[PDB]
Amino acid sequence: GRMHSAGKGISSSAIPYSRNAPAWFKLSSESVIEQIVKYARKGLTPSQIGVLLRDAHGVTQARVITGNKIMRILKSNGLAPEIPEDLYYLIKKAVSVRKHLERNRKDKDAKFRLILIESRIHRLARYYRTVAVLPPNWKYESATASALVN
Amino acid sequence: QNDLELQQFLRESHLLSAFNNIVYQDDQVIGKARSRTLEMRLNRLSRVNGHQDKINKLEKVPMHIRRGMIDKHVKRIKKYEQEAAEGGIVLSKVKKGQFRKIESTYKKDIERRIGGSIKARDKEKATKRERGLKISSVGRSTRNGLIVSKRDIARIS
Amino acid sequence: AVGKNKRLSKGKKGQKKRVVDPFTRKEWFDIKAPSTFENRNVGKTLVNKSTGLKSASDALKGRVVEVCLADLQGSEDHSFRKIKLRVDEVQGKNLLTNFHGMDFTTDKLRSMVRKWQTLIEANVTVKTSDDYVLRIFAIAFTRKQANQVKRHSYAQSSHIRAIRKVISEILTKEVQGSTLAQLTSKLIPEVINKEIENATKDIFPLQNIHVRKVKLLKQPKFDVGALMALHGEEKGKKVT
Amino acid sequence: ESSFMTLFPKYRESYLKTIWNDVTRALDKHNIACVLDLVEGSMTVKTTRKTYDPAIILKARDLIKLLARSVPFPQAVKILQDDMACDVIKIGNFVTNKERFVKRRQRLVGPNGNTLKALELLTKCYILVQGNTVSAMGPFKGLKEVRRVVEDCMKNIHPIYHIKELMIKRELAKRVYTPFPPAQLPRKVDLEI
RNA sequence: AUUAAUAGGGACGGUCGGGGGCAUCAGUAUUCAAUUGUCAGAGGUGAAAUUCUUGGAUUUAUUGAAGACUAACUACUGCGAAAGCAUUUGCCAAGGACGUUUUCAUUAAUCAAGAACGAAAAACUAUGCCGACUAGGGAUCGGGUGGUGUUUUUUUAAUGACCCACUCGGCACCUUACGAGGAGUAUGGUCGCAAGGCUGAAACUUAAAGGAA
Repeated sequence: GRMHSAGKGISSSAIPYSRNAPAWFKLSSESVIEQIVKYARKGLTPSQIGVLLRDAHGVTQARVITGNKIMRILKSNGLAPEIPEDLYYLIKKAVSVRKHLERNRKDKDAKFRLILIESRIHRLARYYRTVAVLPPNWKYESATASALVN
Repeated sequence: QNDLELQQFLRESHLLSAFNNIVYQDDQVIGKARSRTLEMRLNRLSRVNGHQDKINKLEKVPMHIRRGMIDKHVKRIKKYEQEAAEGGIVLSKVKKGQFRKIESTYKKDIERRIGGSIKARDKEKATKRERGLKISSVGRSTRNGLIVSKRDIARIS
Repeated sequence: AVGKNKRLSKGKKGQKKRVVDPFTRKEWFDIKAPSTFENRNVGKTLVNKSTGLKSASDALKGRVVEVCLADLQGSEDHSFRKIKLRVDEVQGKNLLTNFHGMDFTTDKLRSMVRKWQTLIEANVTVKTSDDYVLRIFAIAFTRKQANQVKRHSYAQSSHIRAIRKVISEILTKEVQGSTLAQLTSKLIPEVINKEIENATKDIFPLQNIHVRKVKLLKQPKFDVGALMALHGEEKGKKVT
Repeated sequence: ESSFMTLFPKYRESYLKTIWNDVTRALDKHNIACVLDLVEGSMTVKTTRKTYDPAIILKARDLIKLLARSVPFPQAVKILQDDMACDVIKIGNFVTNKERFVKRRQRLVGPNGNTLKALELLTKCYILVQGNTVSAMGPFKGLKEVRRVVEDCMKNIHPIYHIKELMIKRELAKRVYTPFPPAQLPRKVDLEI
């Protein structure tokens, strides 16, 4: 796909073939699960939960070791977010840039980058509203998101 | 451009340097500069209205001689182009068939026995490549396939 | 307007009878260089009046002379460098100069500049212990190893910025740890640039390294005891 | 005593290692010693103890300048003569649009090289367009003419005008803003939502 | 209560750039001035002239200010959506690629309309078949992995350069495989043009003055 830009990059994490446990893993599913909800109570996003659990404790993937993906484990534990993390990071990016512009009124490139970021925000919000994970009247607006961050 | 003599002097700039190593004027010019440049003007004036073979026929040189000449010459052209391209010097451009014209070819007069370029490769390139025999005459072939219009589906339903 | 065709201008209307004989009225003063140098003796300079002892002294306080480090320092390679010496004391047919600045020469700069390699330029403003304010410019070109096959050796700008910050640190710690004679004696035999090379060989090996230019900007209140001490008062002889 | 040094790149290293013996016999005709460094890539000219032309040290300096600017050796020794000087003309800072700049440089060289060659004949010079520097050689009046025409070619006068002018001269001499962008038009689907 | 696309996002990681914003710092020249010398010319040009000069121009010396620009390094290049961008050190955000046994799960591709950004005396001999498209080849810039020795240095700070094998992705160049009127002449027409009595001097044989001889 690759809009907005000029690169055609393919740099992804390729998932290994077999959907079974590694032969050396020796922990227990509930131990991993309580670890995950511990990290959630610390307050980390699922991306970071996975990268901590891969780095330190030696988990390949939650769906590999435990029976389920991370945020359904979260929802089984009542740890759901308001708005999903990629939307959240996008909105943070857009409003942060907006503050930067309000400071520096003569940034044509930042104006252009704001337009591109909000374009992504509209597309993503439309899909989320389509599948109905957001309220159908969810409106991304400047001061609304600004006070959401504030 | 509508002038007749500046632009003539621009065109035989090279011969004059070559054969008088000023006398651009055509009534003090002398010697092989006079001879060759007259051959030049006559060829241009006749070239706009004569037929391509008879306006530039080549003198007859046997095969291994002419192939040898063109080979040695192309090595000299590429040496020139390499030396300039390295120690970056601009060079005038040539339509990629044609042999680039340099001071050695103006001196040796090697164009009368080499030609402008290899005519067989010229003609064979300027032909257009031949299409197949064409078959399925109902729709348009796209990247996706045969798009077959509703009107045509109607007319042969 | 020399010749007979050349017309008069406003020009040659009221002239001056040149009678004064300036090179009768003038006077010759010998100058001399500080003690950090080998060939101390150099140069004789003129003073536009003799009949001012103090007026003559004013002219010779004003002066600035500059000279090739070769003949200043014995080694008869004109070592492509200049020392500006400033005259700031007078005593009896002797001017007691002092260091004023330094430069390379443009032919030496052309002699180092090369095409497939980048140059690095640092320019740090510092203060000596004698409260002089200096601006030192240091130059260095990157080089290819004793091994390469690639045809050109360019430095990635991380390496350039770390080299520029390193050069800055060595210059400012060395000259703030100097006094001005201590500097001059450091600068003469080129020991700073060995310090630079030995401290930057861990980044991206440079070849051609120099202290290009030194600019003086500030001097303190003048110091007779210090200057005459740096070079190293007298009975008359009884006209009757 | 005095000496001048310059540096050359490796293609000129192979060529120079051929032509060097003619350089040392020409400069020793003028009494100037010289040395080539393939180790560092430099060329050095020194006066010797038996020389007496203090101008020839400057001219021979400029000889090695030309040879490492890749002007061949016959045109080098024409710098060694007396009424010839070389010149480097800067053309880097005349326009910003790079397409426009390349077009104007190629306007100076012209079809088959004709305008460059015709200036070469009418001014007795030897011109070499490189990159951003047009390096010419020739008698001083030739250099006056070249500087005028190359400069106004990089500005917007056609060199063919300056060629016509030179030819005639020679004949006669014989005689609101906001940064915050507007909103986005909604899609039909999200309107239905 | 599906798979995790050499489909798309998003996170993280170390980087990379002459991408942008405000701020800073530096460079020689040029212009202006103060101060200093010396003496009559300087500048400019096919040749000169206008112009500046015995209240000292040009020239030399020490300094000061002022606005611009960022040399040589500068390309076989780099970054940018395009116009475009070049000394330092900060700061503010943003970005591509690469790495990844992270995360979401079709969130998508091309676009008429519509919105953002877009110096603007200019232009003036260039020109290449294309395509949904097969293998390559040499150098190049950015990241990653192995091998390996030299450059490197050793308990306190950077553990970076080069050579080689691959390998993703870039601006490129060199090779390949298959494929859908012009030029000229004539012209009892129409319109437009167009001629000469030496002038003076024409109702006057008409003077003076010339022009030819």
